[PDB]
Amino acid sequence: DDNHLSIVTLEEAPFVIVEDIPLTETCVRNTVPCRKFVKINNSTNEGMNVKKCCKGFCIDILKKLSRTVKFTYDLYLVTNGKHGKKVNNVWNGMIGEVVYQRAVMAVGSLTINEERSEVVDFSVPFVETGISVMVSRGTQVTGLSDKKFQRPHDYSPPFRFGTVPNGSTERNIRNNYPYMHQYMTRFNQRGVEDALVSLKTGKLDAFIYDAAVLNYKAGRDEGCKLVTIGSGYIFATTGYGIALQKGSPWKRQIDLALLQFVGDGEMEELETLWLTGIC
Amino acid sequence: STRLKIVTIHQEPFVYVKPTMSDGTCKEEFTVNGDPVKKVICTGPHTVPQCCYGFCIDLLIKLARTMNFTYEVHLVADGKFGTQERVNSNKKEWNGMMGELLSGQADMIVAPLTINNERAQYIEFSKPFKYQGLTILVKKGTRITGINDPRLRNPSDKFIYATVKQSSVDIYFRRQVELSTMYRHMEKHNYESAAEAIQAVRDNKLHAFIWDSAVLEFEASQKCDLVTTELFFRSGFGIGMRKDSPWKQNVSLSILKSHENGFMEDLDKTWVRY
Ligand SMILES: N[C@@H](Cc1cc(-c2ccc(Cl)cc2Cl)cc(CP(=O)(O)O)c1O)C(=O)O
Repeated sequence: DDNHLSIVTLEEAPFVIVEDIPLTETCVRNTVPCRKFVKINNSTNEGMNVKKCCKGFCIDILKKLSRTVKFTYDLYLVTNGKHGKKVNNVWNGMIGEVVYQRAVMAVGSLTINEERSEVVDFSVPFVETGISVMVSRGTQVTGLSDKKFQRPHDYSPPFRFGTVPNGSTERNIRNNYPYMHQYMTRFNQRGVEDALVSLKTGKLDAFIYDAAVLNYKAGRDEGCKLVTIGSGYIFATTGYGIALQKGSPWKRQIDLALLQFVGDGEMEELETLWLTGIC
Repeated sequence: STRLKIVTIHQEPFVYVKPTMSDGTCKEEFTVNGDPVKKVICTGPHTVPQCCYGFCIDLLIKLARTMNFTYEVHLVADGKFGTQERVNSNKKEWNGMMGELLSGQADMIVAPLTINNERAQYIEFSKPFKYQGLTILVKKGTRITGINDPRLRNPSDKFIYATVKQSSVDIYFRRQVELSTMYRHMEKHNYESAAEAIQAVRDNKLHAFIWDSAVLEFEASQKCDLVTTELFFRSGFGIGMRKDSPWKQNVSLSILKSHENGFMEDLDKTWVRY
C-alpha cells in the first residue's frame, strides 16, 4: 500500500495545535486525527498510544496537500525530541523520524537549513522566517547587523537587547557576531512571554528572535505598540519546509503543489486565517 | 563537462552591464564601502563582449569557487526572463532565459529569477538566494493604494499601469481568471524591460510599474522622484538548472550556508540596500 503515508508532526501553536478527542470518538470540524505516544512517567521509555486531534496552519497545508497530491496518511506527533538535533551522531525529533524512515514526511514549523538538508530533502519554503528584531514602537534599529547591536558601546546609552538562549537564534548570533553574543547574555530572556513584558516594561529595548514568531506576536500585541523590523532586514532568511526522505518520489509533486498554493492565493488566505493578527 | 554556460540578464542591482575598455578588459573599481567590485566578461546583443557585476555575479563567483566549476557568462539573447507560449500548433515553447536553459544554450541561470509553479514544471530551482515580492512604482505625487486600487482594478486608458513582457509578473496576472480585467489592460502596455518601464514612469508616460520589490525599492532609493507603494505578493529568486543537473544539491546547500554565515547579508548590504 504505497499511497498511505506515515507523517510526523510536533505541537507548536499556531502551526500545530493538539486537542483531545471529544464526545464521539472522532476528530471533527477542521481537525485531523493524530496519535501521540504518551509516557507513563518521566523516568521511563514506557508509554501508550493516545488518539488526539490536530489542527493549525501546517495541518491545513497537510490537508490541502493530501487532496491535491492524492495521498492518505497516519499522522503522529514526535515524542523523541522536537524539531530535530544531531545528538551523538544521531538525529532526533521530526528530522530523525524522516531520516530513519519512520516517516515519509515531516510537517510542522520546521526550519530549512544546511545541516538538515544534508540528511533530508526539503520542499520549497511555505513560511518565510529567519532572525528578526522586535522593539517598542518609537525605538529605532535596523536588523541584527545594525552597529547598535554589533558595537553597542559606540552609542550612549547602550542598547539593551537579548534573546531566548539555548536555541538556534543564540547559536547563530554566537557564530556570526561573537561580541554581540557575549554582550547580550546578561539580557537573556527565559521565554518569549518574559521577553515581550521585558520590552513592554522598558527593561529591554530590543528582542532578537525568530522572524515568524515575532511577526505573529506583534500581530497580537495588546496595544499594538510592539513592532518588528522590515522584512528586508531579516537576517539569514530561510523558511519552514516539509522534510522528505532523501530521493523521495513525493518531493516534486509536493513542491509543485505548494508553489501552486502560493500562486493561487490559498497560502495568503491561510496566513490570514492562522497567522495574521489584529495589529 | 565541468565548464558551465551561464545565462543572466541586465537587472540592477542584481546585474550591472557595462562596456569593456579599449583593451577589452574591465575597469577596476571599488564599492562605495571599499570592497573590490568583482567583474566578469559577458557576451550579449550582433553580439559583443561586455562587463557584468553585481549581487548575482558575486553569487556566481562564490558558487564557482565552492563547487569548483568554471564558467562562461552571456546575456540572454532576447532580453527576457521567460514565459511559456504556444508555438505558431500543439507545441508550447519557453522564451527568455528559461528557453535558453531548456534548449542547452545555457547550463545555469544566475539572475533574479522568480521561483513559480509554471517554471518549476520544467526546471529545477535552488532554494531562494533572495526573499522578496511584488510591489508598485509610481512618480512621487501619484496617489494609489496598491494592487486593489480602483484605478487599477477598474482600469481605463486614463491611468496606465504595466509590467515587464514575458516575465514572472506577466505570468502571475495571466494565471488567475479574476485578474483578467487587469491583464488585458497591462498586455496593451507591457514594456520590453524593467529599465524602460522605470524610465517611462519618470517620463510620466507610465503611471504605475508593477515589479519585483528588491529592484523597485533599490530604484526608489537612487531615484527620489520615484516611490513605491507594500508587498502585495511574496516570492523568491533562485538559481535555475535543468532537471538532470548534477549540481542542484550542492547549489542549494551552498545558498543555505551563505544565508546562515552572513555572506548573503554582505551581498544584500552592498548591492540591494545601497
Ligand atoms: N523552527 C525551528 C524551531 C523553533 C521554533 C520556535 C518557536 C518559538 C515559540 C513559538 Cl510561540 C513558536 C515557534 Cl515556531 C522558535 C525558534 C527560535 P529559537 O531556537 O532560538 O529558540 C525555533 O528555532 C526548527 O525548525 O528547529
